[PDB]
Amino acid sequence: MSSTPSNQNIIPIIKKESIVSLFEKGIRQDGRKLTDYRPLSITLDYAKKADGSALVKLGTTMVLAGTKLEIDKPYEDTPNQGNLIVNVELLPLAYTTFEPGPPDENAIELARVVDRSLRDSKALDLTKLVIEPGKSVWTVWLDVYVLDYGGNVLDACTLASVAALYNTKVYKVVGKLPLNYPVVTISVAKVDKYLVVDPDLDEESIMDAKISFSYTPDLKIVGIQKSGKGSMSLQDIDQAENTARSTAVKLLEELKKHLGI
Amino acid sequence: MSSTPSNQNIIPIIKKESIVSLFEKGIRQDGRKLTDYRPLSITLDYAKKADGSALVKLGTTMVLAGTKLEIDKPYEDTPNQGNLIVNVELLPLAYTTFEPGPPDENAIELARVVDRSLRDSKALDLTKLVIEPGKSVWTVWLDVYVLDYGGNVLDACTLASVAALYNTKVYKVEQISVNKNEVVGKLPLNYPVVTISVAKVDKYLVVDPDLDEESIMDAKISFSYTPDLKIVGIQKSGKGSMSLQDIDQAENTARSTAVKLLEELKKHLG
Amino acid sequence: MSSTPSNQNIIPIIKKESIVSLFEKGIRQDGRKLTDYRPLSITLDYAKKADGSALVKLGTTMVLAGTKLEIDKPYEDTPNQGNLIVNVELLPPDENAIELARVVDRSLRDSKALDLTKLVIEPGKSVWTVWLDVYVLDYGGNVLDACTLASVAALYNTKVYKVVGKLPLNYPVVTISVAKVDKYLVVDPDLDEESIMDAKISFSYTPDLKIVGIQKSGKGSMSLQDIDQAENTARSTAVKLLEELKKHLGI
Amino acid sequence: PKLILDDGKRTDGRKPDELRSIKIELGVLKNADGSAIFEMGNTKAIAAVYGPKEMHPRHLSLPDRAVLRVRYHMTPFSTDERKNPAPSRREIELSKVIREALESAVLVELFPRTAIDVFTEILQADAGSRLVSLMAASLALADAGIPMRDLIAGVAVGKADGVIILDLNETEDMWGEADMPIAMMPSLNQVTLFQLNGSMTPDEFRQAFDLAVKGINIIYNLEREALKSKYV
Amino acid sequence: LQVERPKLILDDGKRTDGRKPDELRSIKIELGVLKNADGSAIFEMGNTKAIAAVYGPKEMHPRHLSLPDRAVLRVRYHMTPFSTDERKNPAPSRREIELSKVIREALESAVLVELFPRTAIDVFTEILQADAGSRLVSLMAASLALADAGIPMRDLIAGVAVGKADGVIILDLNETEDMWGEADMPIAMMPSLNQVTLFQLNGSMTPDEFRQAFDLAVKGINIIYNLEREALKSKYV
Amino acid sequence: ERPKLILDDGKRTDGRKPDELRSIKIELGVLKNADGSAIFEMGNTKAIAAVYGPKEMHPRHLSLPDRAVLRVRYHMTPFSTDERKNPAPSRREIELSKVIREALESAVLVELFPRTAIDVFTEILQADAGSRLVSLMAASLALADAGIPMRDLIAGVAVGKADGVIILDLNETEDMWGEADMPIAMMPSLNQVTLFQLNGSMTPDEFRQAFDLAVKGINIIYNLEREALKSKYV
Amino acid sequence: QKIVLQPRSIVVPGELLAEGEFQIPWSPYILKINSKYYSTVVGLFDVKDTQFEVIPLEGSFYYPKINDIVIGLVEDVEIYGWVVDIKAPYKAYLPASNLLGRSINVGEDLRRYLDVGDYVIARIENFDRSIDPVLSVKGKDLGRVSNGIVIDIMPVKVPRVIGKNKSMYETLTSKSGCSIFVANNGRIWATCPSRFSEEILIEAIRKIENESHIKGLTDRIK
Amino acid sequence: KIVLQPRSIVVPGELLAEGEFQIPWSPYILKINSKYYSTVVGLFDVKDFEVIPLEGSFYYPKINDIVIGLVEDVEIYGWVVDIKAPYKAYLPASNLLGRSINVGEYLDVGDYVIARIENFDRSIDPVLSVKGKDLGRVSNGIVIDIMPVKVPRVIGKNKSMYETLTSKSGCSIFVANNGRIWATEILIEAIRKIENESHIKGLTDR
Repeated sequence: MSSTPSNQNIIPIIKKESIVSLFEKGIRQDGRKLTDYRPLSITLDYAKKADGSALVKLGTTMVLAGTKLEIDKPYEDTPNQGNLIVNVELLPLAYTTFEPGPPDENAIELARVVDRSLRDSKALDLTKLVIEPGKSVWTVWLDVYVLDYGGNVLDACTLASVAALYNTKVYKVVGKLPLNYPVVTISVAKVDKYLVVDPDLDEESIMDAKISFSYTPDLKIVGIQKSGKGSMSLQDIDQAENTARSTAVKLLEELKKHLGI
Repeated sequence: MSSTPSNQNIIPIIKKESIVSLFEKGIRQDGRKLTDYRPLSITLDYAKKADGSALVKLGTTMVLAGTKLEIDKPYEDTPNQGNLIVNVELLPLAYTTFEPGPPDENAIELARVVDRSLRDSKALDLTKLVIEPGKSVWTVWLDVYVLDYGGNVLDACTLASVAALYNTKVYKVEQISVNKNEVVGKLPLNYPVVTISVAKVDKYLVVDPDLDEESIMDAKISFSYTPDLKIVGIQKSGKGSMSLQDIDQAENTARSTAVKLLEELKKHLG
Repeated sequence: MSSTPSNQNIIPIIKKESIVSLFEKGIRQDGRKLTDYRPLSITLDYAKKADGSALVKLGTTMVLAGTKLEIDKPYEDTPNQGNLIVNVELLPPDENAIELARVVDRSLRDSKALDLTKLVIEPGKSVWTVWLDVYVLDYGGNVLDACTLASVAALYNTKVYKVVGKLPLNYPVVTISVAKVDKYLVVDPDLDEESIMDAKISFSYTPDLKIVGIQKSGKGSMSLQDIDQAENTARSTAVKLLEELKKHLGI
Repeated sequence: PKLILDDGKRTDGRKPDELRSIKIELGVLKNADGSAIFEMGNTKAIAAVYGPKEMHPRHLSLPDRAVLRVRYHMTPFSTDERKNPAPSRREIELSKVIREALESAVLVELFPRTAIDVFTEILQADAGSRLVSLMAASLALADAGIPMRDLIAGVAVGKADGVIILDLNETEDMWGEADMPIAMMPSLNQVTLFQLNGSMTPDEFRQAFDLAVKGINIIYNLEREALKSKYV
Repeated sequence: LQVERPKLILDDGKRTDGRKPDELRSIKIELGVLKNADGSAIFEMGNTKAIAAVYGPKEMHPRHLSLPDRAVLRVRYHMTPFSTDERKNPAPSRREIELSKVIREALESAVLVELFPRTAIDVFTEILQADAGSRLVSLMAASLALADAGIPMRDLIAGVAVGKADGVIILDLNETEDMWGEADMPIAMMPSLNQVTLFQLNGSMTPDEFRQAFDLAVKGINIIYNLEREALKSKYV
Repeated sequence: ERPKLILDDGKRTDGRKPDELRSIKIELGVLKNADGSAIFEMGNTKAIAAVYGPKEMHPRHLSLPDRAVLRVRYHMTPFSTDERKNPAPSRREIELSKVIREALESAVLVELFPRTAIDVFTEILQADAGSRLVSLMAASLALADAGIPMRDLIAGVAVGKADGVIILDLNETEDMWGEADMPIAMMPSLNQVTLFQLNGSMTPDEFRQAFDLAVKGINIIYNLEREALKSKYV
Repeated sequence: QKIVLQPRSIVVPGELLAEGEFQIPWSPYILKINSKYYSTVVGLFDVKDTQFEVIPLEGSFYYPKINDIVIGLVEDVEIYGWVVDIKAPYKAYLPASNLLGRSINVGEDLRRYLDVGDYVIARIENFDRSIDPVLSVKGKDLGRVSNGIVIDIMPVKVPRVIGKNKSMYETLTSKSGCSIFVANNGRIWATCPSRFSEEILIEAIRKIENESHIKGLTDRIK
Repeated sequence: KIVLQPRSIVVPGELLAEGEFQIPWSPYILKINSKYYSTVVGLFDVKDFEVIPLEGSFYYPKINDIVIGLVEDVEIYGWVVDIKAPYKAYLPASNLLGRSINVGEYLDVGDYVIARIENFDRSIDPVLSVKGKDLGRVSNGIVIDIMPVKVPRVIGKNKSMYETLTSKSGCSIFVANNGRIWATEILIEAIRKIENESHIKGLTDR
């Protein structure tokens, strides 16, 4: 069943003993500060057969998200909304140890966390996707494909997700999606006694835990997810959201610049 | 998974040798020449609860295919046509390393190769198969069950597939729902289709390869023919490769055999 | 595929021989007779969001069953009756779960204990579907009997809606399992008894003491006489079991 | 439907104590340590055995006896309506019931840490499949020379219009009152498979019990001789 | 969500089930209910009910799935088909696969797994009645079952879901609140060590509302933690 | 309705002559956590391959005593087609993964790494007929980009038949509405055919004509492959 | 009590052989419950002196008895030896040190002495209940096989192919075309010259399998 | 007998020379009958012909080589070591000590080790020995991973580069056959520049 992962990513001791000495002076191994996000690239309309797509390079993490729209029935559960279906996959190509087949647990979590931060944020207004009430409705299939696991894949997933939705052109061409505003997810990792923003692969293999905070432009908290074997203090969570929110200002702006605002 | 098969049963490093010198002299170990098929047999209506069926015994390969017709919706992807669904299963029963469950890879390949050769030859049409357009249609389920893996299973699958479709008795739609007592008539069949597999073993081309020959071959190529000797499907199989001339000549040897095969098939069904 | 169970947990050869000596005086380790059932308990309306539920404690076997009613369409095969679907789950579907579900369903369905024809709202159109989910929370041996006691109890506890009232239930059904251990027949075998037994056979009875379901289980075999006698012991016990069940159901 | 016509004969012209026609054929598959085909009127089954071999995962094996791996599977064209080839709830049940039947006959103690595989396909179904499947299995194991206490012979005894009957046909299974599959090791008089589906009185139970045993002994002779057409 | 109501905080500062914004639902705990289980517990929060079973440290079935220095936790979260209002398919959903992971990781920091290398500790939970807070009720039942199994742990795990209904910060959400409210923030922790074990938010809150709800959960957790310690205590000597 | 595939001058729907290839784009080393990687474009068909170089097999009884095990996968993203495709591996994807593996089985020198596994994974980001070949070629280049010894690069084209007209490198319109579709792949320097399939219908003579047209289309792609790997910095 | 019910009959599983007590040793082919004796296999009931037994007419698997001489097939080359198929329920293992006569040196087996696919003649040096069969290639004419053809048979007809007082040995070792080494394994190793009047002798070892029950056989062979 | 190229860039399948040469066995050259082909993206050369691989991120073990490995697992009888190979290496506990184990649970999961491949062939995984000079547990600096192909390139060419990397920054960087150098500021960088600019000569610089 849901088991402790078996194998595993063995980070060297000396590459962990020295990573902490770098933190002591407020700098990380790639050169960036404890609060710095990795370099962000967004290529809209990469997948040409998708209704809307984004290829996000965040550090060495590469994520591709594509949208596919269809006309379906609204469920027995409110017939005054469209549909949003998020499918995240870690391909046997992204990381050495990864295997083929159905979504895995991390894959399902990534999908579910991105789904919630899109749906509950009212980032995408589903009520406007109704063609005729209780009858025909737009179904938004969002498929997120992680192509290179370089750490902090949740944040890269959200960036590609929002970007793909903004790049989506609806047909029968009519217009873009009924999107209210962009949403960003900021992950803060508790490494030793340090809080670190946008952790990479090595940092993810040495961290106690990580917590992810999702923000709308009004700097309103719209999603929280804690991950990892380890635990955090109340003061760690309190401070992690402070660190997360200050970064959300910067991140929403570089996101807009890339999304053509 | 799609991995290199981790089972060979290990063919003896010396068995391969004896089959290679029995060659050259241009003969095999079951006494046939390099262009001969194994003894064939087809039993129509073997499985009495199928709409149509055939038990094919090709050498020591044994295959059984049955048909089952049902009235369904078509797709709104083109809807003046009926359906063909092919399911081949290499049964745990047929060989020691076979295990039960979902169709395997070889199973799926055999099913798809047979499906293409029936659908693209237009041998089964269709024709037809509409009872009323965009509303109701015949769905043909063809289930091909390999009972004994004796080598060259693809060709045996095709013979049983075609023979079973020819054995199919259709029934009356009467408003709506089917019946039984009123057997309407046969399937919309334009013509029979045969598949001939030629295996490259060492430096020789070998028609209808058996199990021992399949275990030592570099690769095999399968040619599908209609009665007008028109090529209607090709599939290459195996770890190894063939030269352009190997394929060129493989198709010549396959076509000469297609004439012999189509007439033995016809005797078995009219 | 369907393989001989690999995880065995091993039975001490000295333990079995002490259990056999207690049989030799017609008593068991828990103190009961060779024909006695274990202490039974039935708590109706345990799972509150079920249409009807029953928490059954039989010895150290615990079984919970809940019902859920929906309006579906009757199948092509006879549209003049409702639906019963039984799903059993061992909670530590496996093979035993599927078997248990299938044996519970047959003895409920064939006994005509729950009349399906009366579940029709309008013929060939809308019909009542009864979902029966049985959840074995503690495998203490003789789970089949505890599954049937839970199922019937939950059906009798079920309230239908537009609240209207109970299901079209004709009568209760019990199942009695008789294990052949060494050279003895044992009623309501517990965990240790199931681990040392050759085989068990289960008999389902309606209030006639009429046989309405039989199932044999286990690696080993029984003689013809063993079966003949096992049903005779099973039937005598059915009288005792039906009346304790009715007391629990409020008749 | 009327099942026992007013004259004392069945829908297919049989007396209440008569068996359907039977055909048994040994060694039909070449790549199979043992095989057999079993016909019981309109029910057709084929079994294959792959002799004691090594277990694939080590921990799924037993330190002191062989593991039996039995399969019951119905072809998609063996029924009147197309049957889904993916194993149904019925097939999973019957695979276990047939395995447990054979667990008491196959001398598993002789091959510890190994696996014996027995696979059966139903090419035609018409009630009795589970017994035909089991009898095909038994004979296939013998066609492989795997030591066994005794062959397993079996019939489904039953009840139609109050009339206790031997070897049910399809009409009898789906419209009769009771259906009682019984299989046993006839020479050791040990019952190997026993199920009831429907309804019977304690007296009717014991009457049909006796009818099955004599129906069993007839099929048992047909099994022994079928394996004896070696040449004797 | 409809777009203006139904009423969540009523007409005097009282909720749809009669609670003040800072009141817990009724709690019922019962230990060692299953006899063929190394540890077991039933947990009830208002209308939410869960039962957990533990199978003490044991050998792993396939070798390579085990860890050389610590125990493997095998945790399952499942809802019975009759625990919801509409019959729920008993095949594991995407919701159940996610929660099983989230509950496992919660327990990963409490259970002293370094004590039993190369072993497996199994923890199975069933939701018998669902009315919001199930993931937390399930996790607490797991914690209590583990204690009922005598498996060493750093501390028990107590948890509550704080939230927001009509701009009002509320403690321990019911089904109506989870469905029609603005926020749902499950928090669980090890109260004696002041270490957060599980932390999720679904919906929307302001940075300040976050910290006020954060405070309300901590005092709600301290009450639940007291009830847990004393539930295990009865065995009075 | 079936469109006219061949005008009316001997040109195609897209504008090509019967013997012209679509535009080819190749890019090496696009992924960072992968021993080898490549992107291959054939007109509108786009594919990405990653290789994970020789490594230890997870279960011992799935490895081979004398050679490496190839693990090859063909998979289409849900947004590669016009109608969304279910990401679960279809029957088409299971067939092509086997056919692509076996094509690589005669090129990859597996005898050099007994008891190991070589993993190759391909993703189709855009489909427009030829996907299985574009997949296979991306795979071939990725293995080279990883330094795993191979007999020869694999180049491939789908040769076919449209309006009685034998054509080279079919587009989507041509695969869907034409008479024949024949994907051929080979190791061009060793003159050994590695993948050979036909879907549709052809006369024995049209078979040998297309055969020849494929070989010269292959040799063109072969040089585009060679030079793409050869853009050293010389 | 002591009655035998059969003369020299073809016997099936579950068939009654005898009543009461005899002094027979344990056999896999005969099961005794209390006082009745039954056949467990489809075989041949034979009575000799006070004793009786069942020669099995079927059996494609080989069952190991210590110090038997089998011809096996190298499936896997281990670090400290070879894994070998000997038609048993269990795969055999030939130690490397047994073959070399010494421990393996630092950089030896590519395969060299035996490879995946090589035939081997070896004796079962050690076997039982707790272990899988261990082999030895030490005796005369043991070790790797380097030509001829290997003929597989049902291991249960091995005694019949050699015949009574090793006589079906030399009636087949001398119309041909030997040495025909009938291994206890159900595998014989033939070494005919021979091109290509041939040792389709192979069909004669087939005719033995078809009629082991028919007598006297050793003369019907011609 | 004829050779086709001086020393150009060579691709897999590219014809090198034809006929009767001999010519020992290389994994980078395949010869069927008379024709010789390159099997890798490499560099053609001759002397007394050969292909020097320009690509290859794995290390192929040769007996006697000195590698820097990473301990992945600790067994009851020894240690499992990663050495960038298709095969995992094994360091016997006996070799590390003085020849036996009082059964006790010593370096752990993630410790870098310098060792020599004592034994290796086609039927075994590489066996390591920690006996010789400077061989042991690495406890400091950093391990820079590079393509096992560029090992000889990081040095020269008459030991030239080795003195140039050292006469600008830090100290005794050890170039193991493994494609891994143990350093003792940052250099990742220039060994990432000679790492990627390797194709272009004459070497260097700065």
